[PDB]
Amino acid sequence: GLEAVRKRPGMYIGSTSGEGLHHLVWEIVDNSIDEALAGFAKSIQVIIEPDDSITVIDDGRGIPVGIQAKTGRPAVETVFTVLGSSVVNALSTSLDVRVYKDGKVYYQEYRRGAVVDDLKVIEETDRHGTTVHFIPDPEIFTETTVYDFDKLATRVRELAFLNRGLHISIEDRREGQEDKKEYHYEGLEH
Ligand SMILES: CNc1cc(F)cc2c1[nH]c1nc(Oc3cnc(C)nc3)nc(N3C[C@@H]4[C@H](N)C[C@]4(C)C3)c12
Repeated sequence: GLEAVRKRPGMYIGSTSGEGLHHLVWEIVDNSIDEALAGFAKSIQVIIEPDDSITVIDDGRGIPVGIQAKTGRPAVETVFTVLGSSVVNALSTSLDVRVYKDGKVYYQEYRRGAVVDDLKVIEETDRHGTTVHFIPDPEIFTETTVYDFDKLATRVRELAFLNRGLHISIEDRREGQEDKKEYHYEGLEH
């Protein structure tokens, strides 16, 4: 399972250098992209947190939270624990997911890929979507755990263009360099 990912990360993310570090972002963002293609997500936020962790927020339907017959576990748990999203989980010190669905916020967290506790309703909400936050593991990313805002922004812009109509932003919250760029290419309303 994911134990193999932690021992051979090069086979799953291509490189454990800075390139692999950034690849984790795209693996998560690609899920939000898929939910935009499904027609439900309209906006995606990518945030570099002050500690070089990453938050990705979409306003889609939210990852399914029901128990799957095949696994006996909530669908959202399987997304992160069974071998892109599960690879990011495995290579992070911690990953937390919040699903905003049916007036509830469903929460689960993992540590170096391992489940902390069963999925739990933690809050009520009026919004919908999925928020994933992860802290890349320096035991894996031994060269660098520092994100490149311009590198992320460049690809986010490309992604906005390829997914015309999508709102996507990138934000840096790190000390002395706070920045944000927002992208949106218009559809037929142009
Ligand atoms: C930061 N965002 C983020 C991050 C993330 F890691 C996953 C999702 C994610 N956002 C997501 N939104 C949905 O939306 C749905 C809702 N309902 C259904 C039936 N399918 C997709 N599904 C999601 N998933 C992930 C798996 C495939 N892309 C389809 C899934 C089996 C379910 C995500």
